[PDB]
Amino acid sequence: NPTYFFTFGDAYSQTGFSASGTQPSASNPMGNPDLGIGTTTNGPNWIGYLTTTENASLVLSYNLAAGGATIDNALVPAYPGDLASQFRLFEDVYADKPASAPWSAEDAVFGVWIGINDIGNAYYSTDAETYTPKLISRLESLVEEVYKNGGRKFLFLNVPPTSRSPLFLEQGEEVVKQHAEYLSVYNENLEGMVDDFTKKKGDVTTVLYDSWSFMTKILDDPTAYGFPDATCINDDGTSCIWWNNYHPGMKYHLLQAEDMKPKLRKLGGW
Repeated sequence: NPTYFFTFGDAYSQTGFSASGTQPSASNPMGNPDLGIGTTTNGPNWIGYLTTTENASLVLSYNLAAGGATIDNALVPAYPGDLASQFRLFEDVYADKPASAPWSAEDAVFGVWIGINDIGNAYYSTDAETYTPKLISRLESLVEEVYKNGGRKFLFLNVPPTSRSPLFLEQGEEVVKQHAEYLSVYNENLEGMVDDFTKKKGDVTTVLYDSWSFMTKILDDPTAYGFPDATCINDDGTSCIWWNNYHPGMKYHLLQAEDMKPKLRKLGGW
């Protein structure tokens, strides 16, 4: 009946879900905390909207994303809850298909949105062309853990244009440009990995969602989407693209979830 939606990522995805908090159910698909709590948006984020607003059938959200996460602290380090640690939490609690989340290959979707903080911390100190393959390869080996558990449906979001967040705009247009060039190489290598994984496994269902082009379209013509400009900040999450200087608000996240829905039909919950 349900789609079990396990997500992994950083503060663009965090909701504050605890593996010991109330677990997801049909009456409470997010589990914990309440829908709209725990995000960097002032309200629901893209996962809350995909689970409760844009869903075509019952989706249960197990959201392991943690703020500030990089892929693996052995590569670009930041916070303890890196992506590797999120996969370890999955291994510890959900990989064995417990009664609270008795998932199978046909009804589990694994969504990963990572790379914002790897790029944000490493864009001027590392070489994109040789370093981002190392980041992407570690992402692939983490995915491989879930593949060996039996997972077969995967959603990857590429990195949005955080180069044009207020946090980077204030550092100067040349810094925006340097970050954006690094980010573009990361996203190219992400696409190559997802394509190669899909073809080599042969039994997976995958979606690569181009969040970069979507958010860029909004930033390039903000008033067409109800925003006064591409640079203002408002903690209401709706008057501006940006909720704070580095994270977009709930209105942006809703627009993204609505854009995602038709692309996610093949994954079973949309």
